[PDB]
This record gives sequence, structure tokens and C-alpha cells, in this order.
Amino acid sequence: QVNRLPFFTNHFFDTYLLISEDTPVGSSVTQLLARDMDNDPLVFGVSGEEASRFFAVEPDTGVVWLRQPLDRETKSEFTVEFSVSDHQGVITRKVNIQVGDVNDNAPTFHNQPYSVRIPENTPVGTPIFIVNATDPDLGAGGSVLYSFQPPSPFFAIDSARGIVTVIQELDYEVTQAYQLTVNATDQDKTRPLSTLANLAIIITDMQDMD
Ligand SMILES: [Ca+2]
Ligand SMILES: [Ca+2]
Ligand SMILES: [Ca+2]
Ligand SMILES: [Ca+2]
Ligand SMILES: [Ca+2]
Ligand SMILES: [Ca+2]
Repeated sequence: QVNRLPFFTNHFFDTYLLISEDTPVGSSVTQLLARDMDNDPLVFGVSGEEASRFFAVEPDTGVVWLRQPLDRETKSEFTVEFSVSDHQGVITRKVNIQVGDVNDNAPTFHNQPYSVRIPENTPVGTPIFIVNATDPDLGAGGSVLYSFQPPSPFFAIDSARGIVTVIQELDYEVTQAYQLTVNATDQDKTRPLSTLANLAIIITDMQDMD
């Protein structure tokens, strides 16, 4: 019986291999599995420059491990080729890789620093500022809610829109400036992430002696 080449048996050679982006470097991703009808000893590998940058393959076993972090936010799908040889010949076969998203970004505020000057006689109800953050994670992990931390008795903030309003009469003679902490938190159900930003509110002294 003349030589037959080995063949792979993993299902993912027909469909795709989904790997979560939170897979730690150094962790195994899968094991390549193959059969050689001559019962030859096998050597497993990875074929291609980019593929070899992200994946290492144990030659004696076909265990695939991660060499560099995956990042769904940079590249979420790509192709690799894996190899198996019986020391006589070698086959290479493509696999579609999809990188699975996790919530691994907190929100980023834009156009900082935040500051605004308002008169001490600004009427309650007046909108005075709009904060802005974004978050690149998918789904609920990319949805941002705003709040003041702790809640302010002088200013409200719309948790969806980021619009800040005056909610109590101001008084320069008591407070000449506020330094408010804005919290932006994403809405991931399992592991929400937060970012803080300052909003400085400078109060203009008005000639308001009673
Ligand atoms: Ca063989
Ligand atoms: Ca990421
Ligand atoms: Ca992510
Ligand atoms: Ca997020
Ligand atoms: Ca006053
Ligand atoms: Ca005054």
C-alpha cells in the first residue's frame, strides 16, 4: 500500500472557528485532529504569515495556542491555513476565524476639558451643557448612560442624551464654582464598565443684593 496523506477531522474546517477576544495569550484555542490511514506519525503546523503571528501550533499534537491578543474592535474575521504532514507529504486547509466580542472597553468622553460659565440667576430648568461619550463594544456593552456621581442637588443630567440642566437656584455668595463628576457606564449585563469625567461649572456673580 502506497502512502496516503493525512486528513483533518475537525468540524470547523467546514464552518468556522469562533474565538472570544478575551482568550488569554498562551491559552489553547483548539486541537487540530487528523487521521492517517497508514498510521504514520504526524506533524501539525500553521501556514501563512499573519496566521502564524496570532497562532502557534504544537507540532506533535496539533494544539493551537494564542500568541498575540485578538481584538474584535480591530479585526473580527480572517482566514488561516493549518497543516498536517505524515513526514512524506503535507496538506494545508483553510479555516474561517471569527473573533467574538466581549465588553472590554469603557466609554470615552469627547471634547474634554468640560467647562461652562453660567450666571447665578440662571433659571431652574435651563439646559447648560451636553457631555458626549462613545463606546465601541457591540450591543448593550456599547450603550452609554450618564449620571452625576454622587447625584447633584443643583444639576440634572439626562442619562441618555447627556444634557445638563439647572435644578435648584444658584447663589454665587455660597458657591462660586462646581466641579461635578460625570459617570458614563455601559449597559453590559454581566460586566459593565465605567469612565469618569469632570464638568466645571463657573458661576458668574450677579448684582443681586436684596
Ligand atoms: Ca500516510
Ligand atoms: Ca477588544
Ligand atoms: Ca469588545
Ligand atoms: Ca463597553
Ligand atoms: Ca446671590
Ligand atoms: Ca451676587
